[PDB]
Amino acid sequence: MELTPDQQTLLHFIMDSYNKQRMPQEITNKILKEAFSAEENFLILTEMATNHVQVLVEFTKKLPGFQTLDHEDQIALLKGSAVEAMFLRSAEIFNKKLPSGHSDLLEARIRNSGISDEYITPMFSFYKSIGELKMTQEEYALLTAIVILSPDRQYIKDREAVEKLQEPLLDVLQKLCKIHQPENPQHFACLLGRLTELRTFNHHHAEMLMSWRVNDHKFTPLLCEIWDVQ
Amino acid sequence: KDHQLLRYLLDKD
Ligand SMILES: O=C(O)c1ccc(NC(=O)[C@H](C2CCCCC2)n2c(-c3ccc(Cl)cc3)nc3cc(F)c(F)cc32)c(F)c1
Repeated sequence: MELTPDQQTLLHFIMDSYNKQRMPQEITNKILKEAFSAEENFLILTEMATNHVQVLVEFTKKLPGFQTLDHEDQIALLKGSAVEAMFLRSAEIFNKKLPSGHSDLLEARIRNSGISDEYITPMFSFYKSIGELKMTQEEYALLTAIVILSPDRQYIKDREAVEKLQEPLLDVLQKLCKIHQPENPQHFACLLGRLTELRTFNHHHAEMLMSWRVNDHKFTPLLCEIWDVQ
Repeated sequence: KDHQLLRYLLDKD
């Protein structure tokens, strides 16, 4: 029931790789510091989102077995998860404990960042649904890896190969859940339940960037490739 | 091609 030695090695390795990410405080200190125009915020979004993809590619290449997968399946997994991984990381940063009234301010800042009204509620409803589960850093790290190695994506040719890589991560995560929350025997299942709501953010990701309240929507070549914009 | 940059980041190193 307790993490095996193989599971403890897997977990610590996923944690190290996950830890190579931009410090949350860097992101929130800036948003809180002062109010920016919808234009300055659109630019902050594109630079953060370009850096997020670059780090995600490095995190993914380190996942045990990912490099043994067919090359075309490797691109399909990365392309299929990149936007979901971005919102999951945004949800993590959003629910990090801040000084009194700071998350209120962070929330007011994001609300008036330039994003369209139609996307506000679903986004904050998702970030809130995430904050309700009170996830640990190990849970965020494992859930990101599970999101990336989803064998039920589109354009995946060899699904059973992906399943084989995702299963040990699900098993470690399940054990952590049955420890971090013995009183919530539904914790593992709700974490998996959130993954379904996250897929809904895929439906309109391109439109979320396009409807931002700016006169022009300039993106980087890499973002154009990942999000489905030009 | 279609995911030229993504293919590069994955195939470098
Ligand atoms: O690499 C990383 O570790 C990383 C972390 C966070 C982000 N995300 C962002 O920068 C944007 C800002 C970007 C500047 C404007 C405010 C939102 N962001 C979004 C959002 C809103 C809309 C869309 Cl379409 C995507 C994301 N939700 C947020 C909730 C927050 F608590 C927060 F702090 C930032 C948040 C990221 F890109 C990368």
